[PDB]
Amino acid sequence: SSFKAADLQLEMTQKPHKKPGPGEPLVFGKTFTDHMLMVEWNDKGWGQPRIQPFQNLTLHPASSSLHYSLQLFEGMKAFKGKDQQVRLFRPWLNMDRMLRSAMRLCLPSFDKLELLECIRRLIEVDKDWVPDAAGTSLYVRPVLIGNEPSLGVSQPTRALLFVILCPVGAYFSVTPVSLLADPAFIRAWVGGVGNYKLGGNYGPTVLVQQEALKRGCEQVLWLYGPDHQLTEVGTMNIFVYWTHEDGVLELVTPPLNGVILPGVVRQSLLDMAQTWGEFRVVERTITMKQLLRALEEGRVREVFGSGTACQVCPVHRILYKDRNLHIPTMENGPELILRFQKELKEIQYGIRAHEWMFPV
Amino acid sequence: SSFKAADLQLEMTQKPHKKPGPGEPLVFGKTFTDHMLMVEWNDKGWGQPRIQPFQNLTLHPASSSLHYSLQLFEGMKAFKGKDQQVRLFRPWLNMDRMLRSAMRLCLPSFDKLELLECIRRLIEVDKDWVPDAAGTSLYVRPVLIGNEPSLGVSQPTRALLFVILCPVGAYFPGGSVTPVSLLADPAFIRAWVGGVGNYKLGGNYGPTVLVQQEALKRGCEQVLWLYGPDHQLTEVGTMNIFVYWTHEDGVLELVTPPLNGVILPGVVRQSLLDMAQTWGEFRVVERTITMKQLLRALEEGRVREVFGSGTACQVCPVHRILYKDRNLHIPTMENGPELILRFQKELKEIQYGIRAHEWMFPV
Ligand SMILES: *Cc1c(COP(=O)(O)O)cnc(C)c1O
Ligand SMILES: *Cc1c(COP(=O)(O)O)cnc(C)c1O
Ligand SMILES: O=C(CO)N[C@@H]1CCCc2ccccc21
Ligand SMILES: O=C(CO)N[C@@H]1CCCc2ccccc21
Ligand SMILES: [Cl-]
Ligand SMILES: [Cl-]
Repeated sequence: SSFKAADLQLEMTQKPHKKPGPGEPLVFGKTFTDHMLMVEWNDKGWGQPRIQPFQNLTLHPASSSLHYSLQLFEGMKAFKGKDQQVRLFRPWLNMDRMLRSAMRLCLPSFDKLELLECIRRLIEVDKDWVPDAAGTSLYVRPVLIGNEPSLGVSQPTRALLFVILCPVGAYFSVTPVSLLADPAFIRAWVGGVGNYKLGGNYGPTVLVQQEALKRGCEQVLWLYGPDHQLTEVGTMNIFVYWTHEDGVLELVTPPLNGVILPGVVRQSLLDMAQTWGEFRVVERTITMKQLLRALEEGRVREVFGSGTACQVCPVHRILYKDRNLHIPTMENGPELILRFQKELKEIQYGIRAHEWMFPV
Repeated sequence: SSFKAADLQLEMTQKPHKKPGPGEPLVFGKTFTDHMLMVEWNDKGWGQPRIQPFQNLTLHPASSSLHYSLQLFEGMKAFKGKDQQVRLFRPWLNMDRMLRSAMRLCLPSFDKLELLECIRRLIEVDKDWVPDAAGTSLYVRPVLIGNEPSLGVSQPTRALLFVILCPVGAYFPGGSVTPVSLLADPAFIRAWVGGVGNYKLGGNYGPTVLVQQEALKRGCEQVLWLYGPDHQLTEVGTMNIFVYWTHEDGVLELVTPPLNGVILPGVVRQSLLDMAQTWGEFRVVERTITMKQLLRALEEGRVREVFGSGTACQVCPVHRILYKDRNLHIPTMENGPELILRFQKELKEIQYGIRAHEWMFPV
């Protein structure tokens, strides 16, 4: 039995913080807003949600969130249009995804629309924090952690669902990135949990990302299997725009076979391209073997990653088997990329009205 | 750099918890002692270590420990012998394993002998919490977590090291004596080669909860984790698995899976190999074990004992494995269980100070 948005408790800050300075560098995830949502669950079901000042968490030292990684998160954006109106991009898919993560970790179920409403209310209260400068947004970070005060590994009897907000500018995306493609690093496995947005999938990538910087790359290209499938880039889904082995122009991204996180932007790019009907759009396994041949034969136009933070990130170099592979993404416009960026921007900032946007 | 035991600050508690009484059996991991260790790290390095009252943590909402699972833990035991002297079992090895975990997650390094001293100092303060009844001990849980107040996925600039203590009795109900049943379904993967299954990291355990529930639903108490096309037996629950049998070459052997990435290198595991190796009475090997081999060893009556090892259980017999829909009887209890009993007996004598040994670290 879910918490309800009707029952919200508002508690406004006693001393508001000073928003970032216009033009000053908004660093991603370092700056937070005045308020936060917090909801507690226990053996008396969910409690009343509350909007409250950005305050620390008080956890029992045995909290299962900290011992056995009973934690999952989401990530989505609110955009402030010209008319100072704020909109969430396809938040329903994030609520869908968060509930699936919750179940995977035996965490408590909740009503998707109730949480979206509390999020709406939370953003409303802090709507001024939502910046309006070009390419800026409010990053929204929901989290659900276990909070069992016992060392047993078991279905928790207690949990906390909370939400924080960051004004953001950018994360790197007009400029492309280099990838490290080393098969020894494995992000996720079939029958694993790489397809859920659980905190435990990210911690182990930190050292890997360091090795990429050490080898002069900016991101990890997570390979999988003996045929070296391209699964994902850092925390982004991967797309390739190429002329395929059968001479047909297509946009491919790996299918959702377990080792791919089902990105909201990924789906949106699939959706958007289908609607155009101008080229083939497919979900198919992509191997290094295939990418090398394609590059040698000049059939590759663009490689890019997708995700909420970067939206669409061009790729121009992959360090594979100790040798750099050039990727002509930037030579080729990048047309598909710039076109995707434009329409997403038009939609997100309200230029074109669209069912994907949810107004705050 | 590191924190130093010489710099320990002590804040004794002003509100002692009521210790557990008689007719109140110990539930594993639910009862905590009066004090905790706590050490913070940041840009200025490791702060000063302190033993303080058992209290809640105060965490920034963006704490990387909660969003990207920058968390690891340990688990070891303190045993009070008949003379009332308290000893830790091979703690050095837990410190070795904790530092390896920390490096894998880019968390701050520390001096093992310094943490161990702090842990000793901690247990000394809460010495009266250590039970002395047969099969009771004090379970010690160190933890290291990232504590960056930033949603970026990166090497943290702040961490928190803490240690809490639990007086414990048995882990399973009538545990180590009464055997357990296992669900062995190859749909479930605990870890993969090139993953982090060989580190004691929080992230490895949360996904298993649902699987544990599936074993209950199917009438089993534990999960036998299989890996690979040839269904290798990796671990059981949170224990390393061992098989004592007459292998296909007709030689009597104790086998356990090798440390090739999907196996958590348990201290009890390592100890059982050391003990058996030392004895020199049968062949002791680290080798992959597959279901095909087990099925064949069973139908040819070559298996004597199957069991799990780990700090909580110690040595745990298995009597049944449900392989998809085939219910396999494991004759562990009909074979004594002779090796299990021997291991338990020698571990008991070492742990409770019946027989002085270099494996025990006096508190
Ligand atoms: C969050 C995430 C993505 C992209 O998700 P969006 O919903 O598009 O922002 C891709 N891959 C991984 C591994 C992720 O964690
Ligand atoms: C802790 C643990 C073990 C056993 O470790 P010991 O050091 O023997 O207590 C075995 N397997 C897993 C998965 C573990 O987490
Ligand atoms: O939204 C995206 C994709 O561009 N990345 C975000 C950026 C913050 C760090 C992080 C960590 C885990 C999962 C997503 C993310
Ligand atoms: O000591 C052992 C093995 O017998 N298991 C412990 C028991 C507490 C629960 C847990 C959770 C994760 C890793 C180890 C453990
Ligand atoms: Cl999926
Ligand atoms: Cl190892």
